[PDB]
Formats: sequence, C-alpha cells, structure tokens
Amino acid sequence: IAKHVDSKLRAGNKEATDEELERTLDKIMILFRFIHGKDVFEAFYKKDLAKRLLVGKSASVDAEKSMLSKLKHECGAAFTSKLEGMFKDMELSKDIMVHFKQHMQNQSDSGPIDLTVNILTMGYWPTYTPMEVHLTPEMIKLQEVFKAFYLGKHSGRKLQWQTTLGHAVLKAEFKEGKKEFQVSLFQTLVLLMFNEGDGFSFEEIKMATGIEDSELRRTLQSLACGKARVLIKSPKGKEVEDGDKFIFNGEFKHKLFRIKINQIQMKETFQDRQYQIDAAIVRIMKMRKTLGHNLLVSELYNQLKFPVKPGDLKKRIESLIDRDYMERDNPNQYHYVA
Amino acid sequence: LANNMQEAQSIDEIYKYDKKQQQEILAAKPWTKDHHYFKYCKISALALLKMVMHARSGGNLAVMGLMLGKVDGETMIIMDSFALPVEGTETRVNAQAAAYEYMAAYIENAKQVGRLENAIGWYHSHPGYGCWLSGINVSTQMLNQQFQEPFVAVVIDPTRTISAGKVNLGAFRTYPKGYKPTIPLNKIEDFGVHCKQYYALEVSYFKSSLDRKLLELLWNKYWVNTLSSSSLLTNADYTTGQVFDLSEKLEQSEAQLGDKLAKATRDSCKTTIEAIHGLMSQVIKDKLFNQINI
Repeated sequence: IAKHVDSKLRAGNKEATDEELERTLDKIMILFRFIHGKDVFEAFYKKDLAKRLLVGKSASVDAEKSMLSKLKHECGAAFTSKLEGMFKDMELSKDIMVHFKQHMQNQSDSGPIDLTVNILTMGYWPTYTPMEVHLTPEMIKLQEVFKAFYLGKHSGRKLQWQTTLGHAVLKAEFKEGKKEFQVSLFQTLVLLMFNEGDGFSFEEIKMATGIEDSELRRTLQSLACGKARVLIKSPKGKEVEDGDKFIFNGEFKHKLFRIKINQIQMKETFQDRQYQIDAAIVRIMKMRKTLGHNLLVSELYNQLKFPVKPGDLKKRIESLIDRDYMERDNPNQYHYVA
Repeated sequence: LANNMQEAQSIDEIYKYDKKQQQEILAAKPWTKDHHYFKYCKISALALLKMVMHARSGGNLAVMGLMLGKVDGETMIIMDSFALPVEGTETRVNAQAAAYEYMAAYIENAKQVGRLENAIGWYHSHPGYGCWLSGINVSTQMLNQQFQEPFVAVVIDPTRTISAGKVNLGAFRTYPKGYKPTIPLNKIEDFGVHCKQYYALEVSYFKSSLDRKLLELLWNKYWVNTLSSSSLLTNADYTTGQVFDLSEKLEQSEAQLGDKLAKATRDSCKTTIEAIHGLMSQVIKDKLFNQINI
C-alpha cells in the first residue's frame, strides 16, 4: 500500500504538482489511519525513503518532511524516529558538501574531479559493507583530502565508505565526440584500469580491480548485451569464464551525446517465545500489582536469559492487556486486575 | 506434670462436636442479618501444619484443597485440612475433573470412619505471591458463598513462609454485590484491585490437651533459649506499636463516651500482662544465676 505513496512522492517530471499534492497526501493518510499492522507499512516506507534519498534525489524534500510531520501526528515522536534521522542526515550532507567545496576552493585550488559526499549515520540507515575494492589512483587524492577535512572538522568519527552506492561521469575519448559516461563505481574502475593497456582478461580484471567474482560478473554483464552494440561478442545472454579474452572495441557509435550505461539500477537482480514472554508477564504480576512500564520491561529482561527484542515485549503486553489480564491516571503504569 | 488435672481439660470441649447445636445454628442463619458477622477463624494445629506442609511440598507451583469444620456464633472453626489432586501452573490452578470426585469420595470415606464435620472452606497457595485474594479467588469465593453460605477463603504463602520463618495464613470473606462499605498505603496496596470487595478475618489457633501434652516433650534443647530468653528485648517494637494502637483505641473510646472501652481495656491488659511476664522471667533468671556465690 505504501508503494502508491512512494510513487506519488517519487520524482516524475510531469508528475510535479501543487498544493493538491499535499491534499492527496492527506487523503492517503486518511486511508491509512484506520489500517492495522502499521509495522509493515513503516518498514516499507523506511525502505522507500532509503532508496529515494541514499541513491538519486526525490521530487522535493518539501513534501518529504511534510509527510514525516503528518506521520508524527496520531503515531508519536518515538514511533517515526528513523525517518527524521534520514532527513537530518541529508541536510547535514548538503551542508558538509557546501563547506568542503568552500575549503577546496580556498586552499590548493586545483579541482581535478568534483566530489559529492552523502555522509550518513551508522544506525538509522540500512547500511551494508562494501566489497573493499581498490580504487584507481585518480580518485584516491580526493578521498584522502576529504578524509583529512572531515577529521579536521569533526573529531573522532571515522568514515566508513561505501563504493557500491555512488555515481560518476567518465569523459570517453575513443574517437571524435566526448561521450560523457555515467557509471557506477565498478564500471568506473573497470574502464579506468582498462585505459592503461588493452585487452585485459577477466582474471586480470579480478587481480587489478579486486571486485568480488559475482559483482564483477554482474558488472561485466553490462557494457554489452543491450542493443548488441556496446561491445560485440560472439556469445549472447551470459557467458563469462576464467581466462576470457575480452577487449573494448575501438569505436563507439552510440547515437546520442549522453551515455548512461549505469543501467544496473534498472537491470537489478515464535509461538514458544511468545508463550514464555506472556508467562513471564503474568508471573511478574500477581505480586507487584501496580507496576511501571519500564520497570516491567526490566523485570522481564532480568527473568529471561535469551535477549529478546523490546518489540516482542510491547506486542505481548498489548496482546495480554487486550485479554483483560491487566488494565491501564498515569499512562505508564499497569494494575494487575485478574 | 502432677499437681493438676489429667482428665478432660478445659481445652478439649473445642474438639467436641454437637450435632443438634450445629443443626440449630444452620437453620437459624444469623449471617444474613448482619453482613459483618464472622470476624474470627480458629484453626486446629493439625490443619495448619498440613496446610503448610502441602503448600511447601508443591514447590514453585500452586496447590489447592479443602478444609473441614463448623461455625459457632461469631467464629468459624476449621479442624482438618485435606489436599486435592490438582495440577496447577506457577500462577493458576484449575481442579478440572479428578478434584471433585476426590472431594466427594474423601468426604464420604471420612464420614465412614467417624469424621462428623462438614466442609467449611477452601485454601489455595500463592508461591511467593503474598497473601491476598486475586480476581479469580474473589469470583470463586462469591460463587461458594452465594449458596454454601458457611465458607471462608484461606490463602497461604509457602515460599515467603519458608524464607522468613513465619507462617502467612489469611482468612477472607467476600462482600456481596453492591456492598460498598505518614500512614502506610499497604492497607490498600497489599490487596488487589478488589480491595473493597472482600474483608479479612482474625486468625487464631488452638490445640487439644493431648496435643499440648505430647508437644511438651517434642524436644529437650529449647530450655537454653528459655533460660537465656532475653525477653523485653526482641519485641520492644511490638510493645511500642501496641501502645500506639492502644492510645488510638483509647481516644476513640473517649470520643464515643462523650462498649468500646471494653476492647481498649482488654488490649491494655494484654500488653501489660506481656510486660509483667517478661519482667517475671528476668527476675527468675537473676535469682537463679546471679544470686549464687555472693
């Protein structure tokens, strides 16, 4: 159900709208307010927000924070939580990028390449470790410079880079016409390392770049196949083995002065525990008749060995209070009531 | 053991059962007139011992059973207690099928031997859960009291009793439907949310002449704890609290006067008698020990 509102909030050129977009967003929340199972909707919206902000840019942050504020009502400040964090992270990334641009323009103004960082927080975002692929020497200088600048600005943070969720542009010089590529890091690395030399075999790509075998296979699946003109090869569909002799053809007659082969985004590949928790809740009561919520949670954590998530605690407390096993005037206290 | 009486003593008529008197008091039904009728529950030593042993033998689980006896005047006498074959969890007990057959068969068999008493109440053990009536005990006690009127709910705590060394037995009776009527809040807290629905009773214990005679020779090493008793020292807080409650009772009786004086006089006499007994024991010790080789 959240896919509809994600598509409505997505950038769509002509999809751009006016205040009636805000009215439609309010209508969507009107349809949502009586829908149960909010956890699934929240998780889907978190994934959608991460996809829209982490890679690419959405239609407008305006309606984004408007929707976040609207979900804050009728739900609670602690319920939203992460999405506000992602929005603040995007704002901080923009500010830090402006500051880094000023710093680069100030001292030793050379600007070989145009860096654009999107520093995120470890906890909020759905992070994932990169392949630890070795970056080619053209972009190592900017990595070092920005690392030094970030360490100078913020003290004791450490940057955990992710070379799997970024973009770049390469000025191709095959023949006449500087076909500006738009590539992911893997394709940038492959093309740049192929620039020095010619006809590197697949094992040579593995050794020089260091990409994982599966990811390198997926990357080299592109730069060919589509339209059967990016790279001419006798096999079709998928055929890549160790020691394969592949070389880029010395001509690129793609009939448009805007090359985007970063098409990877498009061609992208309890009952027993609940019983134990309920029994623990019952046993904590029928003793301490009036108990606070945090005290009850701490008591159950003490009485149990395996960790268990607080979400299980909350859902079991709600389920067992639904059965008239307790009653709720402070809102963080429970009486026994049998 | 001599220079006294050895025949039927004055503490044995409590064990005697009179069928005619019980029938007359059951036909009279004086409980329905004043609903604050029963205020005292007298339990035999055997019944209390059996209850405590059965409650502790159940471990961390809960157990339940019945208790026989009768009712006289303003007091309920509980003579014997027999367990039930119940299988209960750590919180709740059910007594689904075999408990009722056991009740009927055991009552019939006891009547065969000579047990002339009828069932007088039920008890259920809280394994470390205090001594109070839960929302289910209140409902079942109301169910029993609506039809089988002479009844009482006895709650025992085995874990707290074994940990603290003192028995925790509570006798309770439920009010009917619609019957509304630095100080600690435990008076309301230690009861459940149904604190206004049931009221407690004064629990006392009694034993027979043969019971006391046999228990006198139970063990012959508590004499050391009697000679070095150190009375008036282990219960000073008890006497101060008794004096405070006695002052409150005296104030209430004085306010009323301007029959309540009788219980205040009784409490004062009890406290003074305890103090005088302690002083007498101390004087006896001083005469025995420190008055030699002077």
